[PDB]
Amino acid sequence: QTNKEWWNLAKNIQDVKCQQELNRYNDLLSQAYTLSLDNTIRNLVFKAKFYSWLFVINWFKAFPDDFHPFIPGLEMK
Amino acid sequence: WQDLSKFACLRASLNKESEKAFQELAKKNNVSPQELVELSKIVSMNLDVLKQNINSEQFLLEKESTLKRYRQSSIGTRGHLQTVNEAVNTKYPTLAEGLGQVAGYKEAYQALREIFVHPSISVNNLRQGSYGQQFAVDFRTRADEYVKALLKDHSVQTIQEIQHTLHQIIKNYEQNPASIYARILTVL
Amino acid sequence: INFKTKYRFYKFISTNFNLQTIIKNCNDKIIFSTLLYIVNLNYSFFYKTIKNTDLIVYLLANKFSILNDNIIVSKFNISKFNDYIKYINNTNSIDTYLEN
Amino acid sequence: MFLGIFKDVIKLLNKKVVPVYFWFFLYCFLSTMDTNIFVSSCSFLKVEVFGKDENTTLVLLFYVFYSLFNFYLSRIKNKNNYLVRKHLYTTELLIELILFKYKLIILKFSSIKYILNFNVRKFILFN
Amino acid sequence: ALTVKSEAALWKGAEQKVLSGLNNLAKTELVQITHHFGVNKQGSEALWSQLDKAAVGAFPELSVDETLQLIDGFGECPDSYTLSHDLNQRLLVSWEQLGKLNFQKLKETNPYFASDIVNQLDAAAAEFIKVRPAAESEAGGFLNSLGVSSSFNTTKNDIYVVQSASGKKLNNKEQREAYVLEKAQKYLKEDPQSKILDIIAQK
Amino acid sequence: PEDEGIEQQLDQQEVLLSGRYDPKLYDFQEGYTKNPEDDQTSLIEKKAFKFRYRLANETSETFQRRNNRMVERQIKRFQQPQYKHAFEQLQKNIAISSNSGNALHSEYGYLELLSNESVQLYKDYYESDAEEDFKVFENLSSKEKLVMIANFENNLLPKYDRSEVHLIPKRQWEPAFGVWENFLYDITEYASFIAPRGKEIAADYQIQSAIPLTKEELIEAGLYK
Amino acid sequence: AIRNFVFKISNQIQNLAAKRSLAYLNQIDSQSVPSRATINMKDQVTQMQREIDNMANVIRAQIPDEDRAEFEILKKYYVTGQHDSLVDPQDVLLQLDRIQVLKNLKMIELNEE
Ligand code: HEM
Repeated sequence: QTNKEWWNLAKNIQDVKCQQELNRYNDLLSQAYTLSLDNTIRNLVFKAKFYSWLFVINWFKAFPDDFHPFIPGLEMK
Repeated sequence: WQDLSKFACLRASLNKESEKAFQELAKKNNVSPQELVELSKIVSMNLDVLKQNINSEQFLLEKESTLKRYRQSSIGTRGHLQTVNEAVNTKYPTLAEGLGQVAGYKEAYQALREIFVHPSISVNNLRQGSYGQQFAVDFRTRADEYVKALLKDHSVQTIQEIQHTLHQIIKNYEQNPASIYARILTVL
Repeated sequence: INFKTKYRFYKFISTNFNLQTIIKNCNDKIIFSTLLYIVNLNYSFFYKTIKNTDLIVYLLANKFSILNDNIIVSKFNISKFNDYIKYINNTNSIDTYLEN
Repeated sequence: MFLGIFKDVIKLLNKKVVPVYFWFFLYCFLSTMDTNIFVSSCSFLKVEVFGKDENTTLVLLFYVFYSLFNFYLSRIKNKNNYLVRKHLYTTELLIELILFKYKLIILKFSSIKYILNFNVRKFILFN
Repeated sequence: ALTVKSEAALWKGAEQKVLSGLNNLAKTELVQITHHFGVNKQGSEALWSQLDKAAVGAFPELSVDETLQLIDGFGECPDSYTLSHDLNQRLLVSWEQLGKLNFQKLKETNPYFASDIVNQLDAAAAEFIKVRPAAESEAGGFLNSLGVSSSFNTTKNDIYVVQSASGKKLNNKEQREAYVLEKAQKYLKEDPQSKILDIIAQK
Repeated sequence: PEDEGIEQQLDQQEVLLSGRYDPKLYDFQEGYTKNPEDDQTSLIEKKAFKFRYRLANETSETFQRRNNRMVERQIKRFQQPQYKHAFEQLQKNIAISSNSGNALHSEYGYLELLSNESVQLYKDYYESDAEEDFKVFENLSSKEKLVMIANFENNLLPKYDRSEVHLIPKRQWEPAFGVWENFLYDITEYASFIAPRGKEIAADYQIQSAIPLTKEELIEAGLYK
Repeated sequence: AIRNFVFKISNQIQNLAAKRSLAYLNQIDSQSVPSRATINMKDQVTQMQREIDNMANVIRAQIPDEDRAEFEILKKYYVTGQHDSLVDPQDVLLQLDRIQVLKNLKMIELNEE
């Protein structure tokens, strides 16, 4: 359940044995969340609404940087 | 003091039956050989005797240096060195004399006296440096002569170690001639 | 100062030490001259009291005492944070046990 | 000795440790422009160079001539003296430029939050 | 013909007189490369320094500074002990310049070449060597004339991790000391008056 | 003699052998949860917890058998040349290690050996057990390795108390000197002698609490057969 | 009495310093807490070095061949060259300038062929 963007970054992360170490490559692998979208009026308003909703719903999710269900780790690799 | 003790032990090693005589002395004094070595080391450091063989102007500094050497030694935990020394002189009154009666150590001390102790040296005038330097040149000449005399007989590693100890003693006398000569006179 | 003496020293260095490990794919005379230039550029401080020939012989003798073949040497000043972290990351005691 | 102390004081102000340019800067700093030898006499320095609020033409002319002369000197020096160590300040400027290029390359493909996280972890490890 | 003369160098001394005549004829004719080859052969028959110098010059194809042929005209067996003051300086300066040019080329191709060589030489060196002062800058400009140029010296309290490139086992301390002592004795055979052993004594 | 270390070991054995701490008597849970939930620690943490209190679950005879097997295997593993070299390096880089809290290379290999030893001790003690997957010890996370290391036991160490007394000879004040001269002498003596002596004595205490005894020594002490 | 008091304070300080500098060698602590701290620090620094290397690998995999050669030179200099006194940034810039010479030749070809 990964994408091409994550896999391209995954091959180049070598000499990694434990998920703890791979936990330090979290925002680097978070770049697989490109969410490519235009900057039109509808998309810009939608982008603002969606990113604000993601910020507030990550507050209620309240997961630490160790437990990241939505950022693929050593299992997928 | 450590250089003098090592030199005496090394040149008593060459003499045969020296270990047997040392063990006999240890039995007569009711001590083990290691205890006898430590007792001899204590006997060597006799501050009162050290007082009679150095100029008073440099006695206190030399006294502090010898006390620091005792404190850094393996025998420094017994107590106040002076009192400790007195203890030996009250527990083994003849041992010091017996420490000269061993054949190897007797030879070592006689040759140490021959190399270093000369009537030309004025102890009260050893406070300066040029006196020490000229007498160190004389010591080096005497040490070379005695090394040749040793190399005449006993024909290696022991001789090399003896010569190295002689070089170290000469260098120490080059640095602090008054203190080194006071230590040698105190031992003798 | 004499070319005969220089060539005697070069012949001794080439006969005793294998300079081909120092520089790959080069002539022995050129490697010898390059090493002399490097030593004079870096170790000229000791020429006041130590002869250049003696210093070069000592350096080559130590380097080839390490190993007769090519070696890799890394320099770390462990008092610095960047050197210390590279000091422990780049070495592993297993290799030391294997004398690698 | 007192003579030794005086000699040490003299040597500690030698031109190779205390810059003669530093001494010139001190003299210019402590001396009024009317009591400054190098500038009081030359009205051209007191009016045309340092006396105008806006001196763009003079600045540009001086900079152009200095740039041409220093470019010529730099080309000459690069065409010769192939084996000589440069100054520490210039070498450190070059090192900073190369490191800045590498850091730009890193910043091109690395996200801001990831860079911040890595640098914060590195600083914590340093502490 | 001259190539056959090379075999005469490897053959007995009967052809040496004919070889000497051929060398004299070549010197009269002022040969460029054949003169270098004949000089190498003759100076390999006796000694090696002039022969190897001529071979090195031929390898760099040194057309200019052709004084070696003048050395080849010397009557002491197509050579001469205590070589001409012109050739000796020429040979020494040519060797040094070849070394410096090779160093510059290698440093430009690989900037870490000099650093690697210096680290390898300092890995097993005695600690006092490793506390040598760093090289200073002889350049000119505002610095060293008006400003101040700070030195390149550092602490130089370093640890050398020596790892074999091929993975082979490295020599222990006793083996390194034995190799050092062997080479020091061999150099003492070469140089009767040297203090190399003193360096072996670690200052 | 109520030796501190030996009596602490005997106290641990008394506490664990009383039967009050048998794991079958307890239902280990997460107390903080408002709903009763089982112990949700990691599998490696559970295994480390089980090995830490292996004596509580076993009787005296079974514990002695398993622990003797484990300790004999640990001794035979410590006799290997790699462990000897690691301990030689540990004894070698002692003074420098006394100058900083940053570990050198001579000690990180020792810590890796400690992790391997903890894994092997767990494998040896529970060998005859047939309801576990030792494969879970093949690849361990950093946290899992740290969890396993916490149960390391160097059984070759002297089990008696290492606390001891040393005599550092004292410089008596000289009546012929002034207060300032005596104070300078005391400061110089303190630094140049007591600081090396005290630091070396404390570092020696630490390393002797660290370095193990060679097998022959154990035989000479009758502690091994 | 004062000397004994000062030496007792010295004993406490020296024992505590030895604990702070060597407790990772022995298992006096029941759970090897000081040892685990040093092991964790080593793991963190090693992972930081590997993280630098992995960022380099990602950037290397995301660039063309010319920028790949340039990035190799720059990364090698950043890792090792900048920390070595005998490495010349002039030589590094010379290599970069040779690469730029080839790039400028290709640029001129594209401009005026
Ligand atoms: C408009 C005509 C003049 C021009 C273009 C001129 C130009 C200059 C320049 C270029 C400098 C050197 C400044 C620098 O490079 O930093 C200088 C210095 C100087 N000028 Fe003039 N100047 C002029 C008139 C005068 C006059 C009339 C006097 C005498 C009153 C004078 C006295 C000086 C002095 C004393 C210096 C300092 C040089 C030294 O001390 O070695 N100048 N001038």
